[PDB]
Amino acid sequence: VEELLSKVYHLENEVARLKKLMATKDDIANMKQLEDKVEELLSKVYHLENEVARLKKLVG
Amino acid sequence: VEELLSKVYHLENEVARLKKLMATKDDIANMKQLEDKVEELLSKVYHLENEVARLKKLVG
Amino acid sequence: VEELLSKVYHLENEVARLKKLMATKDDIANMKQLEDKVEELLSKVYHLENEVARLKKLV
Repeated sequence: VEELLSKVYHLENEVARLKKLMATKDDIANMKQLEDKVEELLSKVYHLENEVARLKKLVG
Repeated sequence: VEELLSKVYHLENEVARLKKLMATKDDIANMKQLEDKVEELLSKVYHLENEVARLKKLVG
Repeated sequence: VEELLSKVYHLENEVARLKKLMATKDDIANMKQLEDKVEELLSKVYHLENEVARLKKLV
């Protein structure tokens, strides 16, 4: 019982500490939209590069 | 005591597991930094697309 | 013994709540990939801005 009382006090402290620093699902709720925007940027930059390359040849 | 011993044992395993699997507030800070970079990029790319369109018209 | 079982009961409830609300390392596993792509995008957009400025001047 002396052991079990100390262990519970340890767990209490451990739970409050990890609760303080744990990321929640709410915190990362935006992740899919962030990924989408990176994907959008990859495409738009690719197409911009192609257009700029064509323009660089036309201007000469 | 027989219950406590069993319950505390499982609780310790669960808490250890949570600590290992969890993402943290530091990861959230990093996500927010990335969001800020992406937002800047979206703005820059929009402006670039507008300039390129103007140049395409004027070169033609 | 009874008060310990009470505190353990509350703790089990707290842990179950945390387990359901937890975001995990596997969940954000794509974060480093996005970070790498974004660093490359920053570089590419820098170069695009430079080339567009040069073309604007020329035109």
